[PDB]
Amino acid sequence: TCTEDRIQHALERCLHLCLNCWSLQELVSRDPGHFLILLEQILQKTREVQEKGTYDLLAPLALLFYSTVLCTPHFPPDSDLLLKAARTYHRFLTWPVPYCSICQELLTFIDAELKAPGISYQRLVRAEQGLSTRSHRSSTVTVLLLNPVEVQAEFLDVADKLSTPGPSPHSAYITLLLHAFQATFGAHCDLSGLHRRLQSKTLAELEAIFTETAEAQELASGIGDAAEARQWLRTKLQAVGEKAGFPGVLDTAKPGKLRTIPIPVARCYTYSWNQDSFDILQEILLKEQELLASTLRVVVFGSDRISGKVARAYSNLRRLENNRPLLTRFFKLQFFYVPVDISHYLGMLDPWYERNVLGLLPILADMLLYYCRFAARPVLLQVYQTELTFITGEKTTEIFIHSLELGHSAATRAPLTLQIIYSKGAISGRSRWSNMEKLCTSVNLSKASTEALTLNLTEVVKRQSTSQIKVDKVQIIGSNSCPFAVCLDQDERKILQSVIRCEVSPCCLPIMTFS
Amino acid sequence: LIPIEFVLPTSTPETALLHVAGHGNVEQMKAQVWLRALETSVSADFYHRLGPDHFLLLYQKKGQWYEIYDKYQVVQTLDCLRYWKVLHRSPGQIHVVQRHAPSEETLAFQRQLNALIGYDVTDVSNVHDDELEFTRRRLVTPRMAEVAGRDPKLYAMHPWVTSKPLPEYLLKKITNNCVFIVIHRSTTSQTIKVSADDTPGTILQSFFTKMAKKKSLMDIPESQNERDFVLRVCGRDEYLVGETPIKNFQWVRQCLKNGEEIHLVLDTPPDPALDEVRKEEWPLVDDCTGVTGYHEQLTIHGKDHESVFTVSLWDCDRKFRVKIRGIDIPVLPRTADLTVFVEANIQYGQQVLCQRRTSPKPFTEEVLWNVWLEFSIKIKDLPKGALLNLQIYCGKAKAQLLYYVNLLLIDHRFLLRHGEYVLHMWQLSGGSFNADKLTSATNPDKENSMSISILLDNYCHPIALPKHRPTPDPEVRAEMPNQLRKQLEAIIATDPLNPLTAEDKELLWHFRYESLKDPKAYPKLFSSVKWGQQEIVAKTYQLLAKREVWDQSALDVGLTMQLLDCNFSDENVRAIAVQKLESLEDDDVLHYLLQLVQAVKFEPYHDSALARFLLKRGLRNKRIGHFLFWFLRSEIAQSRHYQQRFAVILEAYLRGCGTAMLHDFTQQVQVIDMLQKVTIDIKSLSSQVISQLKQKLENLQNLNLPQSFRVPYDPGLKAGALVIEKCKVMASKKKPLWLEFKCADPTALSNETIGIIFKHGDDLRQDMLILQILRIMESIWETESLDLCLLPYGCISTGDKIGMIEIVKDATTIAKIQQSTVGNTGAFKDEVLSHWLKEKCPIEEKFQAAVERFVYSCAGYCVATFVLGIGDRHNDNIMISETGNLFHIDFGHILKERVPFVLTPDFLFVMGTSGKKTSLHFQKFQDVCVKAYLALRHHTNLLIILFSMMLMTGMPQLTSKEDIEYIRDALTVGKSEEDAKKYFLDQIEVCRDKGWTVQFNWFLHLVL
Repeated sequence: TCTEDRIQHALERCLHLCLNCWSLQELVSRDPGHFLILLEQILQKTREVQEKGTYDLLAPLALLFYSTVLCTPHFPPDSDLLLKAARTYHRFLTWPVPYCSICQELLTFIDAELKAPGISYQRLVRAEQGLSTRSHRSSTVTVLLLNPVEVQAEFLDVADKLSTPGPSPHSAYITLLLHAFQATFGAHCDLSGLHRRLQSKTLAELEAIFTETAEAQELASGIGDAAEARQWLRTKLQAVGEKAGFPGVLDTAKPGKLRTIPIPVARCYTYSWNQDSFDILQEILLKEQELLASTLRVVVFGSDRISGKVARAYSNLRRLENNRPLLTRFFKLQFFYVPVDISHYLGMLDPWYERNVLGLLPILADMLLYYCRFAARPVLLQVYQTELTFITGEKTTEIFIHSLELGHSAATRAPLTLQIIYSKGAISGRSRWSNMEKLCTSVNLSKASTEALTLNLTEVVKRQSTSQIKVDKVQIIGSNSCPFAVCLDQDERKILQSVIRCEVSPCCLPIMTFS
Repeated sequence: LIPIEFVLPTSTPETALLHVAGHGNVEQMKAQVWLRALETSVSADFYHRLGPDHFLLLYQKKGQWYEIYDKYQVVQTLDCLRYWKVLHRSPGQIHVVQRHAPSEETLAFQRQLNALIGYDVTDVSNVHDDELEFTRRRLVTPRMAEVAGRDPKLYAMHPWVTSKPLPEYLLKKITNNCVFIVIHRSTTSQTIKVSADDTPGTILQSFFTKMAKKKSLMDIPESQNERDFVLRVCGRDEYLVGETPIKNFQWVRQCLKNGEEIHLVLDTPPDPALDEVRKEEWPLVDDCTGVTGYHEQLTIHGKDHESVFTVSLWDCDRKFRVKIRGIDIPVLPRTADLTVFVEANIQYGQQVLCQRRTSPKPFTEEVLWNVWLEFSIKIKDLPKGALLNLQIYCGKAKAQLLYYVNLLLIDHRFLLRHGEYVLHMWQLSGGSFNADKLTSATNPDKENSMSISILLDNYCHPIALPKHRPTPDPEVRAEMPNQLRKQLEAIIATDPLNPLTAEDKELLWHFRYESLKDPKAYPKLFSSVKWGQQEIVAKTYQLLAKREVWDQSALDVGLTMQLLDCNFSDENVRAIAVQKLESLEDDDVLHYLLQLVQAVKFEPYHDSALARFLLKRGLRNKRIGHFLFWFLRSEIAQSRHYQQRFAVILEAYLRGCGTAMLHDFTQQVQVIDMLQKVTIDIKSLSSQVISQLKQKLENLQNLNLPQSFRVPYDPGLKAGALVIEKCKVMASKKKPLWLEFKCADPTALSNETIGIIFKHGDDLRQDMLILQILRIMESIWETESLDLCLLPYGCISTGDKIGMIEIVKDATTIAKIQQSTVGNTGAFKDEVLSHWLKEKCPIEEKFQAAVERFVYSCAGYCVATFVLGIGDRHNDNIMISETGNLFHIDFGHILKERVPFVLTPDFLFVMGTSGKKTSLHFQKFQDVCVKAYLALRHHTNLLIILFSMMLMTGMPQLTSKEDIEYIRDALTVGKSEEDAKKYFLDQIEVCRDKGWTVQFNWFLHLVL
């Protein structure tokens, strides 16, 4: 019909662009009945891929399914959509990594959702709101590391809106109960009566009721047989409702009307990032002692120069912590880059990120939260290490990712007989060392499997010839304690001087991506 | 789950009872056992110091200790479980025993074996899997099985018998069915007359009964009887024993042929205790090791993703896909502006299933593509022995092939390959196909060779190729139209090299049950199978499973040697071809031994039915092992493409021969090494050479030069001390050594020396192949009672570019005879050879016998060389004996005016035809030639499948079908006998027309 063809058009227009997903997730949400039709079409398209072999269109579909199946207001008992989905995704076990590793984790989610309805939405909401129980307690907190100046005022307004405390524990627990009950009893329940009776109850009894509901759901998810798990959950919830004193609200022979329950806004905190180091986080961690595995969603709103020093701060918070666990003590960090280099690279790999993140309550709020919520696979950046031995015997290990000069130009930004030894290498793991010294003025390390830096050489030897080459590893030694500066990814503040020896060699808190 | 009780090493012996997942892997079971022992053990420190990789799992199966070697096999398929279920055992016991370092004696024996082989079998530097160690472990079972079941006395004495009927030219020499035998003991000799059907036991018994009165003379201890002695050829080691008529020993026959007395000495039997075998080192490896199971067990359908451990290959419906990352060589081979590209091909045998290639790029020292090549073939249709064939083509600014490498696509464990690979490519130095181009081994030189980096996909679970279930087949039918039957019969009757059109393939595969009734159609019925489709393979196995006619058919070596060629890469065709060779006598496995050794190069996997067949037949006769050793060692030292497989096979053989057979091999590899260092030094640097050699040779007797060794090309002859007054250096470019030993056996009847020519800087494998084919052709001629008096001398290649050659006594080259009178100008008198022969033979009867021998020999050598197509030879490569025999030498090379074979006017003058006149002798020569040619034509398929091999495993340079069609043209395939006779007579007249026209041109070419 018209609605079906509209949905199909949106689907075919999101799988070709940044707000073509949000528009799907805004057309479906109107009628509780639109969530099944969309799923059918997705399954159809998925089967087509299985027949064809289009390796490039699998990872986006597996993300739309996960995304829709987790908001579906209710599944009628007659519907066998989940079984068809499991049969469709069972045949990807014969595909190559990582597709088989996205399909196993989708099949697990499709069994958790087959047995215990609403479990995957109560887990998410629970965590994000920090309203868990005393048996399986968790939490997630979102920190919006945004630079007041470099970033636009629109993103400041979005961050301010996301920082306003939206829900209360009372309202959050009411929404969770409403969605747990609807997911199970479909139309056969009265959500208006349930809401009216739940409003007057006290916080403690609501918490106890939710703790029993969540424990029953978790136990039901453990049942071996699928068929009996739903009936057992229905009986347990019926007894819970009888105990809570609204038995005339469920099992109503008269049928009601389905209602769409959206995901409540998560907890967010906005902090002024004028620096580049990730020390800010440990300062924050003081009010976490009073605001308390768990997880922290650090949204590093990002510019170009920032990117460089952001990777440098990432550097510390990577190794520093790995060696001095302070934040990792409690939380598993996850950093999110908002384009407002890292961009380019993370796009060339995973299109969904480029198409969505790169193309960027207000629409920007929805799309932001949606990205942060569903993107769960990392991409490791390619960094290079440097050892800077100084005249007095000081050795400093730096970690650059963009560029690194050394020479007259390094002082200019702030000619020598610089020994140069370099070692190129082939794809077959065979190296070809070379020890050729050239007297020159400026040497710029330029970021050209792995990646091979490039060695710049400015041989202007004048009385009164600048060459660039590839390099897999480099060693630039000075001429008998002769001073020379050392740039760092086009640094304009931190440029050391009087260095003697600099060797550059190819080198949880991930940089999360969708795929 | 399955209950198993593991007996741990720590003491009283502690035991752990566990439940094992049926579909788990051996590594999973090991991990579970280790985890349980970490807790159950009273002292976990002993288990904390070490790990699961320091212990072996051993179980006793009927008094023998087997081991679980494969750390991935499916627990369900372990043969121990089947054994226990048959015996109703539960829980089974698996001992855990810690690994120990090899003792010193083990290392010494391993070093001795490595020295004998000439290659270190224990090296793991050029490998990307464990196929060769796994083959070493698996080959233990056949060796023990054959060693256990060997008769000690018949092994120790190795009689050389045959069952073929006596040729007619030998029944004339046997008068009244009686043979005269001369029996020597000590200083006494007696001539006895025995029946031709008497076994050696009856001969002895009769002797003793005759001489019982006079035993004192013969010096036979009264207390000893006919059971304490054996007969032995005087001078050689050729004991005549066993239950067989005297007329079936190849010695007696040979002596009759040559009109020589049979001289036998009474001797004591060799003690079989000299052939004791060292105790086996390793425990036996479970039999069901390379077994995967059926499709129903492996399939992922009707299961839960949490219960999936393996994925069947036939469940993958995607198109194969390989990533080419790049190529890289340290230094460019040629300097120019060139473009290069990579070509990938799937391949089965010689068939190119699919093909993809990349775009050209400039030929720098490192080229990077990172390109996914997709093949039309689906992953489920891959057959067992496929081979991704990666090739590098160079174009200027056509394309010329530079490097090639092969990678199997299903390992020896029935698993699909995956992950990154860096393979070192060979180089096309020097045609369309060669055996060297099928090897799956990589280039040993890892520092100066080109390398291709590829990447095959990775999967969550191992992907295994199921095993075809032997299920009853539906197919009934009825008679065929008498037109289609005639067409099919016409297709079947063609020669082996006739190509098949698509219509022929479709017809053969449609009526594939009528073709199965005729054995001769098997080599063509299996060439019409589309090996690129799984359904037609499972329909071919259901057809091979009904193999009654093939089993009941008589043995034809020309048909069974056609299923072992490079065209068939399936293990079930080859398997039956070997099942059909397993009934060949020991006298006929020696004729085809070299071909069967060369046919191992076509086997896609190291462990094969043919390798086990050679191993077993080697460990059973003491004369098929002397020659298997020297063929394998000749192939190892030279062929870097297949040295690791031959090394493994030779190691497997050498661990079961005995101590005597290892002493001999050592005492011969020493002589050889010492004489190769002598040769080298001589060359490196007149009277000079003379004295230099004399010195070196006289001082080698102050080193450890063995004083008695078996001649490598005549295992029955023992040579002793050098006669350094008869050695010299032959006058030739490569300066061969003319050694002359003397017999080490004091029973010999004469003082004749043993002449040996030692050659260096030349490859003799082609000579060996040609001489073997000549022996085969002489057996074929013997079948029809023809005696062409060929003289295939003994030649053998010992190592890299070195070799040993027999010396024929009283023989000379025709070139020397011509130069004895003409000089060195290039003229050729026509009566020189006749005068020389007449001078050598003064008596008229001897002269006539010599002339008849000449005639016959020339007829046979002309026919043989014409058929082989190497009859265009220089006059310097043909020798003649003083008895009139004639033979060729130096075949190592021949493999605008042309001749079919050498019939210069001197031969014709010896015969009697001075010009175009005809004489009785030239008529006899024509008749003999015609008869021999027709007899050879009778075995066209055999000679056409032996030539093709001679060419694909022989000359190193590649070859094309145009090179092979010569044999078809020479045998006149498809023509009546009259046409062949006319054709050969025309060839004879062609040689009778040119005279000295090609000889002169060889003389000019050599002088210039």
